[PDB]
This record gives sequence, structure tokens and C-alpha cells, in this order.
Amino acid sequence: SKAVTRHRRVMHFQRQKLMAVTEYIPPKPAIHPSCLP
Amino acid sequence: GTQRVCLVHPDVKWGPGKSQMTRAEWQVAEATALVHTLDGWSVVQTMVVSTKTPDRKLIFGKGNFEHLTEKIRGSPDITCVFLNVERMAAPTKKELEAAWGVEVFDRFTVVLHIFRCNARTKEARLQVALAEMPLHRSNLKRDVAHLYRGVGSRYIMGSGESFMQLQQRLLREKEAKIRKALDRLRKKRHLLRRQRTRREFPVISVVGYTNCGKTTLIKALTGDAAIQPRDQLFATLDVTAHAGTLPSRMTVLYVDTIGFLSQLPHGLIESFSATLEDVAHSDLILHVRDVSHPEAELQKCSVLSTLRGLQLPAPLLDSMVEVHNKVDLVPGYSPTEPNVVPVSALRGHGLQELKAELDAAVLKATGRQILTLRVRLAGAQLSWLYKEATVQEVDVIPEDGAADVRVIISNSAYGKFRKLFP
Amino acid sequence: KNLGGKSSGRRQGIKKMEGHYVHAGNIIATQRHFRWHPGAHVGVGKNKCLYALEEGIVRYTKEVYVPHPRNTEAVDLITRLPKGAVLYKTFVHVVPAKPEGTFKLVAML
Amino acid sequence: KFTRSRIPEKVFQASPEDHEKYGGDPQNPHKLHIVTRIKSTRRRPYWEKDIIKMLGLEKAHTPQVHKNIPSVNAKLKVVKHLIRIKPLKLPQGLPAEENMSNTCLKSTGELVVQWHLKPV
RNA sequence: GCCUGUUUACCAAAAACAUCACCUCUAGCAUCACCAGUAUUAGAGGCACCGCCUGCCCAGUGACACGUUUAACGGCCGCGGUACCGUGCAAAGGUAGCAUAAUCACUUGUUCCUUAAAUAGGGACCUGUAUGAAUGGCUCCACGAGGGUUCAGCUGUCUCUUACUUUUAACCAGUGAAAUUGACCUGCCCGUGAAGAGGCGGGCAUAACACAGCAAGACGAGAAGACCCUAUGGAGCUUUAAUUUAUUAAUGCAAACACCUGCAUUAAAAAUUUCGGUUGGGGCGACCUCGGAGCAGAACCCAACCUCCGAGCAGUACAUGCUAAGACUUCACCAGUCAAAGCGAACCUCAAUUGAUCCAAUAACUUGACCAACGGAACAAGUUACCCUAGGGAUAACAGCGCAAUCCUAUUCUAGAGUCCAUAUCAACAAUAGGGUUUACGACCUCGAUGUUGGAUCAGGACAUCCCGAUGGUGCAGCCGCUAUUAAAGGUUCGUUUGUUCAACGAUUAAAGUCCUACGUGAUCUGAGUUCAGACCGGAGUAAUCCAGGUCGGUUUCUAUCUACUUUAAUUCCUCCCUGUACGAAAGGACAAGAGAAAUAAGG
RNA sequence: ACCCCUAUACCUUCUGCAUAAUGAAUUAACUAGAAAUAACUUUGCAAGGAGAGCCAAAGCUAAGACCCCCGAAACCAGACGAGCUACCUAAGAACAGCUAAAAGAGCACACCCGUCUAUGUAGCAAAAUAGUGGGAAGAUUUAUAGGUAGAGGCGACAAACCUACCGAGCCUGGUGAUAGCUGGUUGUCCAAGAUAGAAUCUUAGUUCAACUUUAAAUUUGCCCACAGAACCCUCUAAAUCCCCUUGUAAAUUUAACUGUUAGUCCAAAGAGGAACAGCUCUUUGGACACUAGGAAAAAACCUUGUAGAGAGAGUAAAAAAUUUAACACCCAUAGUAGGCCUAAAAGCAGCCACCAAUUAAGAAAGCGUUCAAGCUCAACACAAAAAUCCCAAACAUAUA
Ligand SMILES: Nc1nc2c(ncn2[C@@H]2O[C@H](COP(=O)(O)OP(=O)(O)OP(=O)(O)O)[C@@H](O)[C@H]2O)c(=O)[nH]1
Ligand SMILES: Nc1nc2c(ncn2[C@@H]2O[C@H](COP(=O)(O)OP(=O)(O)OP(=O)(O)O)[C@@H](O)[C@H]2O)c(=O)[nH]1
Ligand SMILES: [Mg+2]
Ligand SMILES: [Mg+2]
Ligand SMILES: [Mg+2]
Ligand SMILES: [Mg+2]
Ligand SMILES: [Mg+2]
Ligand SMILES: [Mg+2]
Ligand SMILES: [Mg+2]
Ligand SMILES: [Mg+2]
Ligand SMILES: [Mg+2]
Ligand SMILES: [Mg+2]
Ligand SMILES: [Mg+2]
Ligand SMILES: [Mg+2]
Ligand SMILES: [Mg+2]
Ligand SMILES: [Mg+2]
Ligand SMILES: [Mg+2]
Ligand SMILES: [Mg+2]
Ligand SMILES: [Mg+2]
Ligand SMILES: [Mg+2]
Ligand SMILES: [Mg+2]
Ligand SMILES: [Mg+2]
Ligand SMILES: [Mg+2]
Ligand SMILES: [Mg+2]
Ligand SMILES: [Mg+2]
Ligand SMILES: [Mg+2]
Ligand SMILES: [Mg+2]
Ligand SMILES: [Mg+2]
Ligand SMILES: [Mg+2]
Ligand SMILES: [Mg+2]
Ligand SMILES: [Mg+2]
Ligand SMILES: [Mg+2]
Ligand SMILES: [Mg+2]
Ligand SMILES: [Mg+2]
Ligand SMILES: [Mg+2]
Ligand SMILES: [Mg+2]
Ligand SMILES: [Mg+2]
Ligand SMILES: [Mg+2]
Ligand SMILES: [Mg+2]
Ligand SMILES: [Mg+2]
Ligand SMILES: [Mg+2]
Ligand SMILES: [Mg+2]
Ligand SMILES: [Mg+2]
Ligand SMILES: [Mg+2]
Ligand SMILES: [Mg+2]
Ligand SMILES: [Mg+2]
Ligand SMILES: [Mg+2]
Ligand SMILES: [Mg+2]
Ligand SMILES: [Mg+2]
Repeated sequence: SKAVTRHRRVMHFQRQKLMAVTEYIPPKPAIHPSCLP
Repeated sequence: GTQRVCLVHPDVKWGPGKSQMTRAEWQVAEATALVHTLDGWSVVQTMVVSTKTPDRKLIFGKGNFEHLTEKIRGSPDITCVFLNVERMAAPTKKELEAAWGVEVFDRFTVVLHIFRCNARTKEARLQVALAEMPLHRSNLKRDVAHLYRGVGSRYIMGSGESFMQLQQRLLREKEAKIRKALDRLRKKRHLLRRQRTRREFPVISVVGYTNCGKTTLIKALTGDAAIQPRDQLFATLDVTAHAGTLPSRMTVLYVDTIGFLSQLPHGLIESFSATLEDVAHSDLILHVRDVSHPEAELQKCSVLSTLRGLQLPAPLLDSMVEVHNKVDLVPGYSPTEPNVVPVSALRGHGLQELKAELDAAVLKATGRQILTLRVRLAGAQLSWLYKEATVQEVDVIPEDGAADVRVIISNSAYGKFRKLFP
Repeated sequence: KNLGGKSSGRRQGIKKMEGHYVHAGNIIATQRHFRWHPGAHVGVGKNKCLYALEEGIVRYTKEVYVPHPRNTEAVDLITRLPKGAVLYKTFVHVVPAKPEGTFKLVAML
Repeated sequence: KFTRSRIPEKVFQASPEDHEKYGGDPQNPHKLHIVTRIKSTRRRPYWEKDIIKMLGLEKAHTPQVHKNIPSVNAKLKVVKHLIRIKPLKLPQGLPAEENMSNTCLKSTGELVVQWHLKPV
């Protein structure tokens, strides 16, 4: 299979683990700002 | 696909196929316009070849055929050959393709290609597949020895499905499925017309040769600016109905149809089926002829032959209003034959006279009766008549509380009125 | 339709990189065109191969290019060059290591 | 093509945050690395295999002492994903010939020069 | 096909071979055939009684002659003008006859008869540029286990099977094999995997053994597959493949005075040997050596039946002489490259631009192959289905498997059809998904065999539903319909031609569904088709022989060891009535409820 | 004993076999590595050695130690075969009955043959049985003896038949034919060991390279700091080469060889195909053709490898997560039915203007009207489905 495929090519398991580990983690603002004055 | 076409026109001299009405230059010009229609290719070379036996397999004689194949093979720029011979038989197509080394197209195949490439309809695609079913000698330009011995030989005492058996089975199955799908599409097209038939709209089919101005005439009659006539051949692909108003204030459907062509199996073109059935179910037929075209007589003969082959009702053949369009191109024109309306679609010269003429024709054909009827006011009889019948005129008697309405009403509507408001 | 193109690689290029001790006659680099031009103590063969004319250390430098006045194409290129422009080329030099020789006492006449 | 990886130099430029996190002062750097192979050389390039053999880390989880010098550091950079590197600490200084036989490398990375095997 | 006969003993009995008859060719002669014969004879052949005939052509090949010959091999047309008026070419332009043929395909040609219906049969055609005249053409009497069609009758062929007798069978007694067998303590489902699991993973099931049946599986037994490919493996046959004429027959020259011997030449007959490789299986096509540029961006090197360009020289010089360190090197070798210094002198361009050894020519120096299959056999082609052997699942055909180009299905898009109106029903340009029914493509299991079209029999399963059930919408007035949701319990016809699956047609039905199951099922059956052996026609070839052309014929094995299995509340139509009612202008025309009849299926 | 847990017979072949690829019922016996050159080891003697010959610039002499089995269709020579069959020669025999009449005539026995069906298919039979059928006074059938012999015979050509298997008989011999092809190749134990290509009637093989093994000599081998390696081309990658240090211990050369030169997936750069294939072809690397654990089963993914015993211990990789569409309410006068246009087309059929008043409203943003009329808007106010039967059981909360 070419590097560029019409379908989402299956990633090597280590690459999948790398992506899952390097997923974006948003900043948790401790107390939710919605119910602060 | 950026093809290069050699237009080979068999000029039939003596015997059947000799065209007294038209000339070879006109026919080759027609073929050139046909091929230009497809937007993909154009004529790179044109050869008019005399032939005295057009009905034989090779069309041309031995010497002429050798001469043609000599040029076709010598010139490499040609990608295909268009044979202006209406329809080729399968053996003729096979022999010519094998000899010339390139695909050979006839008028039938070229028109199928027009429909498929321009009007990308399922009807056209299925028709092209149906006509393309005969498939052998895949590698043209060369005769390939094959040596098919020993393929699928008997294993113990018998053999499985051999070639030319599998081909036959696939051919039969494909023909059956294409026919069934075409039948389904025909049923759906028929379904589209049920409401129109129930409402009993007077329906008029505008028929004629290509570029006679059917679309332009319908545009002039209806007043719809959306209609876009074109100078291209077979511009009015697909059949469409447009509403228009007559001087009698009646609403009438004009069925813009696909223009007809000389030397073409219209009955066997599936894309023409909508046009043919719509003219069959039409109440009146409007025959548009471009008198300016030099081939007017041949065009009229071809269209009339197609209409006759349709086996339409005798009353439908009769009273077919003939309209001579493009009269402005001819500086001074006088219609010798009676009952023909000379009009100029672009300039709208005879449109009023045509409107009156086919209004009378519709009144005769649809069976609607023009009559004066007395309706009590505040009954809603008047509103019911307004909706269900055309109302030429209204004259209310102030004292009596009634109104005399001159109305054109069908038998169905008249019966409904009598029952609903006795 | 496409025939030929089966030729193998010439195995050309640099045979002696910088800092390599090279004996007289050793081929330093083989090239099809003039990629590296001959420097001091480096000769060119008929096929543009660079060979060491002396025994020493190979050094690659960038030096201004002044072609022979009879090299018409290069002279035309120079004539078309804008003022202030100077051509540079990669030159290969062989810095001789040993001296030409020594004076030895042979006879005490 | 898969090739040898050139690690950009900025990767090995410690920041003050890293210094605070890992407890190592940029001045007065440690002299010796304790290196332990924590990953198999199988399924890794032959050059990494050869570098591991050169460093003498064939056996996993077997500490080896190496100089904290640029060349050894280059080799360790080549094979850094297979090894754990810690600074060798000498709370009692370098072992002397007298106590050379009583040394022990504690898990903390300290090479104690007295090993009595008795409670404190 | 004239007929009676003959033939592949052991798959083909035929239309094939022969055959009277006709015709061609050869031979003027005796003591072993012909023949104890002598041109009305004998031999070598073709064709095939008979009847009408057997048309034109000797240019080419052959043969005979020193031009002839087609009942020798064989052949028997075009062009321009508007059938006939002119012309080109050829040896002659296919004549008579017949004609959809046993005659390439188109083909189920088009018609009429025949049938309810006919791809069959028969009669016809402006029916054959692939008919056609002793490669014999038409007609026709008889004859044929030949191949088609058909009237009438007959019948268990079938609708639709049943009963009985015998054999077989099972049981008792005697006697007593065979292939086969790695071991087996030998289950089902799903998934996996060397791409179809009894043995592996997850589940489920599970006391033990007999006996009788069955044939779904053990890729079951059987034959080291006959299909296909490969092998510098065979053999048969044909030649116009290479090499020969040893051998015969002639001649000529010698020798001897016609014969014999020797040497040549020409034929006849033969003999020996070969029939390259790559190859998305083989074949066809293309290619085979060298150089430049990308793929391969930067030391080198890199494949492709990948993309593109080129070469097989030319020009100038005659020191384009001789020697010699050191290096490069097309990944080996062979070969090919560069070159300091020195002698002798003066004061090569070019990317490829070529070829070894042996052997020939030459006094020598030197020269010699588009040996291009280009590391080069000194010189060898076809065909095989009459085939053979060794192998190959390294490699094709069936099947499975991958994939989804092709195919099928569903959504999104809101242009356009739909009188108006995108969405009742559709729908261009496109987008997103799903399925694994087709044709492929790949070559992963199987070539010490996985038997493969259609049909019979029995069917298991899916639902993407043809009918029956329920339901929403409608361009749903009613009747018919169309469309969508849900539903797989049950059902889903009989016939004519055709091997057809299918298709068309006839008559029906509520409907006559789409698929999967090794295109389910040949250890249950049939072999009509289908590129084994025979043969004919048309065509190809000099011939052998061949043609994904037609056509007539053509051996269907297996006693069951194991697994598995062998007695598990029904649907539908129609009749009356509702009712000529609702609905509808008419035409037409319902539901629901009720009553009655049936048909099929199951069980008796 | 079983029950528990773990465990996919062996050999061969292959990229890879539990494989539903080969062989094997099993026991006993038999059944398959022959040798020169040159080297190596060990003696003897030594510028000489050797029991004439031969070798010799430390050689020579002697010894030790490496080279399989079965299998074709075939080819040729000489015998043997015509008691079967093909044809022929000699001299014999048979052919009822009926119809017809001197007949390659008809029906029909005997007799010969073998059309079609069934059975049989290790059978009664290595071609039969039952029925059915063709001929049956002739070109018939048939008994006896003889003849034609394989480069051949014979043939009403079916490449027929020639002692059951004739594209050319059978036997013996050359012959242990040959086979780049298949199969097999028998004690224990340890160790090293999977590498580019070129040429080839060659791609099923071989020779040379490369790799690999052994022994010996020597000294650098690998990793790698700067510096350095092209323009074409405007930009233009991961990298590579070279390379002191350094960490390491290997490398080169000499001598003698074999075997592998039919290969799979994965990551990456690409090419072909269709940005299909478990597809094909190159390059870098990995793994597999070796062990173990994991991803369910599992050659190629991940962890991990150097080997033994232990009823000790710390660990490596290692278990999927997701559930998703409500929505305004009120109100509308208006210069006028803005003009033209049209039979009328009046916000609302078409074009142009497209303002303006009312606190607040586009000469109206959409339906509707024959045209109107009537109803609203902006403006005021207030995802998916297939074919044997889903597929571990289940579980939301006790402190990583
Ligand atoms: N002078 C003139 N030209 C006219 C007239 N009518 C039509 N034409 C021209 O001919 C063209 C015909 O186009 P259409 O009217 O679309 O053609 P059609 O009659 O539908 O025919 P198809 O395109 O074949 O379907 C017009 O576009 C004009 O170019 C006329 O009355 N006079
Ligand atoms: N080098 C070389 N040798 C040749 C050439 N021609 C022939 N030979 C030699 O001769 C052999 C070829 O023999 P043939 O084919 O008979 O040669 P021929 O020249 O065609 O004919 P003859 O002269 O009759 O041999 C080669 O293998 C060489 O031995 C050539 O052009 N070059
Ligand atoms: Mg064969
Ligand atoms: Mg190149
Ligand atoms: Mg006969
Ligand atoms: Mg007979
Ligand atoms: Mg005979
Ligand atoms: Mg037979
Ligand atoms: Mg016989
Ligand atoms: Mg028979
Ligand atoms: Mg005959
Ligand atoms: Mg019949
Ligand atoms: Mg018994
Ligand atoms: Mg399974
Ligand atoms: Mg049993
Ligand atoms: Mg089977
Ligand atoms: Mg079997
Ligand atoms: Mg075999
Ligand atoms: Mg051979
Ligand atoms: Mg080299
Ligand atoms: Mg070669
Ligand atoms: Mg045959
Ligand atoms: Mg064989
Ligand atoms: Mg297949
Ligand atoms: Mg395979
Ligand atoms: Mg492969
Ligand atoms: Mg087997
Ligand atoms: Mg459903
Ligand atoms: Mg299939
Ligand atoms: Mg058959
Ligand atoms: Mg023939
Ligand atoms: Mg047949
Ligand atoms: Mg028969
Ligand atoms: Mg059977
Ligand atoms: Mg049985
Ligand atoms: Mg098994
Ligand atoms: Mg097995
Ligand atoms: Mg095998
Ligand atoms: Mg066996
Ligand atoms: Mg005899
Ligand atoms: Mg008698
Ligand atoms: Mg008789
Ligand atoms: Mg024959
Ligand atoms: Mg034959
Ligand atoms: Mg025999
Ligand atoms: Mg042998
Ligand atoms: Mg080992
Ligand atoms: Mg260990
Ligand atoms: Mg509002």
C-alpha cells in the first residue's frame, strides 16, 4: 500500500500508541468558571 | 476523449440508397456537425467514396475498400472512423474495424454517444451498454493468434462452462437486466404524467428535425425566459413540458421534444422513447419545419416517416398543424401548400396566427365544448367554473342574481358541474 | 516502446576525500562533467578524471574561476557576467608531503 | 527510507526547570554515567546493536560505568532509547585500595565504599 | 452416403473406407510376383452406380517435352459516370447448378407451413466475395441398427406412484477376499490459519458400547493429473528446417575392350538432429547489446513487458609513435579506463559509436561475423487431440481465498424532470458509505487428481420481500398501482423450441423473488452441450496438422472404516353477500363483517 | 488410572505446513559418500628426499583425512514371434424353413457380427451377461497346414492389426543408459553459520563474486570531531561518504573449501496497477525461515533473546473507547390597485423606479389568487444490512 491511500491506512501499533499518548489535553481550570461570579 | 475522426461517407450511386433529395456535401456537413456536437472530438479527415452496392457487408467494392483501408492505416492521427451509413450490421462493423485497425462508428452509435456524453441519463447509459454488448477482437490494429486449445479440457469425462458458453450466458443475462431496467424507467416516466392526464391539460407535442427551432418556438409561445435554445444539433436533449396561454385564455402544455434526424432508428434509440410516447399521448402534434434549410424536403420526409412508424392514431396524424419556422432567413417566402403557418421564432412574426390556428385545433381535438352557461351568484358555481374550466367571458345580470359565462369546458368538467350544482 | 536505459552506473565520483594521503598517479576523482576542477599538483585525463601529480594530502577548496582566453564559451559567459560578479569552482589540490630530495654527503674527496 | 537519526543539538541543552526536576547543577557536572540496558536490541538497527556491544551493555539490567565525555555521550545519544543513564554518586568519595573490596552500587546510584550488611 | 459390404479386437459402425461406373498417368514385354499374362492387357491413382452435366484459366508450382498439361497442385476482379456506358488489371475473372448448407461469424438471418406456444423440422429468398462443379455440382429410384422432424397408435416414460414374485438383502450354520490404513482416546457452532478444521482460540455438547440404513464431510479410495506450464527430457508425422548421398536409378568421364570397377553430377528414396530465452501462466505481440536523464534530490550501487532520449558513426590527423611509476573499474572474470617520469618527436574531437576463443587470409604487418539470441553452439524448422516420461500448485483452466476496477445497494448534495412543486416517483455534476451474486486482476492451498456446464433428487441459509400479514406517504376519488418501514412462519406452476442456465412465446397463478451454499448437492443419478482418440463441411497451411466455427459418434468405478444424520397449533385462493353499495361526471368499482366451498402441506 | 492445567504427529518440500501438500498399517531383515589436485596434521631425513624414473631456491618421503541410492519415456545391436490378429496360398466344410427365382434379392434359424438399453466395473469375464438388433448363397462364415517380421510386415487408412499394455512388437545385451527432475540419504554431543550482484539456449541449473566455515600471519577493524564531497535548478528531504578522538576487539592478508545464488511480511522513500490486492518491482531497516511471553488462534506486529536444576523473586510487552438533532410569541395600516404591460395581471406573471407617511413596515422576504380577495417573514408594541448458530461469563462506586 502506498504512503498516500484513498482510505485511512492502519497505523503501526507503536505509532498508534504514540498518537494516543501525544493527544491534546486541555487545561482543567480547577473550579468550573461557569458557576463562579 | 480528444478523439480524431475520419468521416467516411458512402455516396450511393444508382439503386436503393440513391438520395435524390439531398447531396453528399450536405450529408457530410450534417455528419461533421453531429461529431462536433459531442465536445470531445472533430473531423480530421473526410472522404466521400462512391458505392454502388450499399447493402453488401463491406458497403464499398473491393477496390474502394482496399483504397479506404490504405489511407486509414497510412494516416496515424485518426483515432476512429465515422461511417455515415445510418446503422451498421454487426458483421459489417467487425470486418471494417478489423481491416481499418480503429473503432468504426455509425450514425446510430454516434447518436447514442451524444446522448450518453451530453445527457448523462441512465436511459442513455443502459442503451449504450445494450448496443455495446457485441464484444470481440478486443485488440484492434492487429490480428492476434490465440491458440485456445487445452483451456478447460475434460477433467474426467466432461468440461465446465467453456468460453463462447460463458459469453452467451453473460450476453443473455445482461440483455435481460438492461431490458428490465429500461422497463422500470419507462414505468416511472409514465407515472410522472398521471396528474397531468387526470387534470386533462391539453398537451401539444412540438416535433420536427433538429435545429428547426422547436425550443425557440416553445419559448416564444409560452413566454418563459428560462428556455435556452441553442444552435447545436440535438441541443434539446430530454423531453420537457411547458405551460402556455392561448388566445381563448386556455392553458396548454407544449412538450418540447428531442429533434429528429435523417437516417436514424428513432424507435431503437431508447433516449427517444420519452419523445415518441409523449407524441403518442399528445392531443395535438405541432410539426415545425425549417424551410430555410436546403434539405427541408428530406427533413420533412424523415420526420413524417418516423411519425408514421410510430403507428399513432389516425386523428392524431390528421390535423397535425404544420409551422414553417425560420421564415425570416428566406427574404420573401410564400407558403404554396395551404394550412401551414409561416412564423419566425426569433422575430415572432406569425406567432399570433399560429396561436389562433392551434387554439382551434385544440378545441377540436380535446373535445372541449365552448358554451354559455347560467350560474347563480354567491353559489360558488362561478368560482368552481373559474377553477375547472377556462372562462372566455363573464356577463352578470345585476337584477336576476345570475351570470352568463362563455366558457370552454370538457365533458368531465361539465358533468361534474351539472352534478355538483344542479 | 521504451528501449534502452539498461546501462549500469559508471561508479564515478571522488576516490580520495580531503585529508587522504595520495601517491603520485593515484586517481582522485572520476567525473563525467567538470564537477571538481584540477587544482595544484592535480592533472586531468582525457575523460576529465583528476589524478595526483605529486605525493601528498588532498584538499578541496573554492577558488575563483578564470578560464583560458581561448575557451570561447567560458569567455562569453564572463563577458555576459555583471560587473562585480566572480565565478567560483571547487578545486582539488595535492599538498606535497615529502621534499623533492636531500643533499647527502657521498664522498669526502 | 529508514535511516540513522540525527538528534538536533537543542534536545541535549538542559533548562533550569530540568535542573530543578532532576537535581543536577549545570556547573560541576557528574564525572561518570551508570548505564543499564532496559530495552532489547532485537528489532532495532544493526548499528544500535553494535553500539550496545561497544558500550558493553549486552546484558540487560546490568549497570556499567562510563565516562561523561563527548564521544561516550555521542554513543549514548545513538542508543539512548534502549538504556537508562544515571549519574554515579560517590558519597564517601572514590574507593581506595583498602576498601576496594567492600564497595556496592546501591539502586540510588551511589557507590558506597563500606558495605557492612548491618542495621544503621 | 447410391446400393450389398469394410473399420478404430477393449469407449466412436458413421456421413469415414471400399464399391460397380467414369476419368488421369505409366508400360511394347516372357521362364519365381505382374504372368506362364501382352494395350479390349497390366500396374500407379482420383472420384464414386445411374440421369443432366463437369463451365473459364497453363500466369505460378509440379510433371512431360525442347511449348504441352488442370478429371495435375491450384486459381477463377475492380474503378468512374448516370442495371448499362465507358475504362484499369488479370492466366481467367466463379459458368451451369444449388443455397442459412454438416458450409467462419452475424444466427434464434427474413418469411410461409407446421404447434396453443417451436432457437426444432419442411418450403422459399436479389439468401454464399468463406457455395460451386471427378478437391466433383445438382436431380433422383432403391437401401441404411446413420443423423433430424413428424401423423396415428401404444404404452408406468411421466402426471404419480402402487401391488406382487424372484434375486439381492437381514438373521442362523460352513468357508472366507479386496483396495485402504502415520497414530487416533475420531463431536457441533463461530473465528483463526498454508487463505475451506474432529485436533488451533472462544463457546456449546458429552456414560458405555452394538446392529441396520444414508451418503453431507473425512479437500474420501483408486491411478507419482491425460488439462496447462517447465525440461537445453522423448518419440510419431510433415516439410519449402540444418547436414549428407553411405544406398539405389540414371547419365558423363576414366578403366577395360554390354557388364564390372573408380571418380563426379543429377534425382529418387531415405538417414541423423534441432526446433532459443524473457514473459503477471503459456501463446500472440514486443524485447535481447551499448550510452545519457529521472525513478535513485546529497560518496558509490540499485529493479521493472517502468518513463524518455539516443548508438551500431562521423570528422581531423598521420609521433592518432615507443615505453613506464601509480591508480580507476560498470559490483566476479573477460573486457574497459586515466596517467607522472623517460626515449623519440614537434616547439585527437566525440556519451554510446562494439564482438572473445578457435579458425581462415597474409611474407609480415595486419584483416575477417546487423556471431544484433550482441560472453558469440561451425552448420538444424514446423506439427502432435495418436501422444509419452520427469516434474510443477515454483505455473494456467474449475473451486476457494485477497481486492473491489467492473457489478449491486444505501445515503448526502438541491441543479433539473415532475403543468406549478427538488424530495409522490426520480434525478446530472459530484461526495460518503456498505455488499462480495458477475467479468476480471493476484497466483496464496490443492497438478504421487479439490471431477467443473445444464438437469433430476433433496434441499440448509440470508433478506437487499415476488405473494400472503401490519404500517407511513402519494401526482392515494374507487379499482389498479408506485414508493418506503416492519415481517423469512408458509408459498413461490405447467408447457413449445433450444444442452441451456436464461430468453421468447402459450396457458395460468396470490405470486411464478434476488442470491449464498466448492457458480450446494456426479463415493445419490443423468451426460444433451462442452478443444481425447474417428469423420465431414467452410477456412488456414506445401504438408503434418489446425480453427475458444459448425455437425455426427464417443467406457460416469467404488462392498462405508470414521464424523454427521436416520419418527422434531398450516397456509392460500375462490364463490355468494356486503353491492352495483362506499367512491366516481362517467367509465368503472371497493372494503371490513358474515356464510360456503375448495386447492395445497402435514398427519392418519 | 481418568477427571485439573499445558501441549496444532513425524519426514520431505517450502517464503510459509496441524495442514484438507508427499510418504508411511505394523514387526523382522536388507537398503544408500567410492577419489584425485592442492593444501592441513603427524613422523623420518634434510640442501637434499625417495628402495632407478620424480621433485627440490626447505624441500622430499610416508601416513591420516572430502566426493551417495532408487526411478524414466528413450536409442541402438542380435535373437524370438503370423497356434491371436491383418492379408494371402493349398486343399476342405457349413448355410433349416418361407417368399421369390440363376439375385453381392427379401423374412428368418444355425452361424458370423456387435446397434441400443440395463447389469457388471477386483465382474462369470484383464470387454462378460440378459434383452434388443445387422447380415445370414456371399465382397459370407469357418476347421487344417503354410507364407509375409519390426528401418519391417499387413491394411476395403481406423496411424487399424502384428500373442491381453503397437505413433510402432517382445526378449536379451550395450545397461548400473541418462535425467539441471522427484523421492530417499541410517550413532551421540558441542560449536560457527541465512549478505549485494554478474554471465550463461540462462533464470528448476551452473561458474565467478558476496556471504559462510576452518587454520595461519600480521595490524589495525568498527563507532566516528572539525574540515571537506556541483553546477545544472529558483527552492529542494531522511540521510550518506570521509573521519582523528573515544568506547571497544575485531579487522585485513595467506591457505583450503563447500553450501546459499526459486523468499515472505512489517515500517519508510518510491515505481507499475486502479493513491486494488495476502499484487508486482527497486532501496534502508526489522522480524521470520531458532527460543520464550503477549496481540484469542497466530512464521513476518510488540516484549525478549546464549541455552541446566529450583515447589524463590523483580519485571518486559500486555485488557479499547464511544450514544450523539425540541423551540420562538405577537403583529402588519399605508400615498395606491407605483408606473408600463397586458383581457385583467392590483407587494406579490415580466422590466424599471424602488421612495415615503404613520411611534412603528422591504412599493414586500415567502404562500395564494382568473385578477382580486385572503394567510406568513423583516418592522411596532410585549446511518447503514448475507447467506450452518449471537458469541466467553459478567461488571458502572472500597482508596495505583
Ligand atoms: N433566423 C432564425 N433562426 C432561428 C429561428 N428559430 C430558431 N433559430 C435558430 O436555430 C436554433 C435552434 O435551436 P433550438 O430551438 O433549441 O433547436 P430545436 O428546434 O429544439 O432542435 P434540437 O436542438 O435539435 O433539439 C436557435 O437557437 C437559433 O440559432 C428563427 O425563427 N429564425
Ligand atoms: N573472427 C571471425 N571468425 C569468423 C568469421 N566468419 C567465419 N569465422 C570463422 O568460421 C566460423 C564460422 O563458420 P561458417 O559459418 O561456416 O563461416 P562462413 O564464412 O559463413 O563460411 P565458410 O567460409 O564456408 O566457413 C567462426 O566460428 C570462425 O571460426 C568472421 O567474420 N570473424
Ligand atoms: Mg497436450
Ligand atoms: Mg540509467
Ligand atoms: Mg452406406
Ligand atoms: Mg450395411
Ligand atoms: Mg479387412
Ligand atoms: Mg471400438
Ligand atoms: Mg471388427
Ligand atoms: Mg460400438
Ligand atoms: Mg467415400
Ligand atoms: Mg421435441
Ligand atoms: Mg456367516
Ligand atoms: Mg473454519
Ligand atoms: Mg454404522
Ligand atoms: Mg470431493
Ligand atoms: Mg482423493
Ligand atoms: Mg505429476
Ligand atoms: Mg532434447
Ligand atoms: Mg571491479
Ligand atoms: Mg547474452
Ligand atoms: Mg481428430
Ligand atoms: Mg505424466
Ligand atoms: Mg480463480
Ligand atoms: Mg501458488
Ligand atoms: Mg509472488
Ligand atoms: Mg493424496
Ligand atoms: Mg426488511
Ligand atoms: Mg463464481
Ligand atoms: Mg456429451
Ligand atoms: Mg476441409
Ligand atoms: Mg455431440
Ligand atoms: Mg451410435
Ligand atoms: Mg455413479
Ligand atoms: Mg451405498
Ligand atoms: Mg484430518
Ligand atoms: Mg498430510
Ligand atoms: Mg507435490
Ligand atoms: Mg495414502
Ligand atoms: Mg494363420
Ligand atoms: Mg437358406
Ligand atoms: Mg441376401
Ligand atoms: Mg483418416
Ligand atoms: Mg488421426
Ligand atoms: Mg502385445
Ligand atoms: Mg541415475
Ligand atoms: Mg550456535
Ligand atoms: Mg538468559
Ligand atoms: Mg413578525
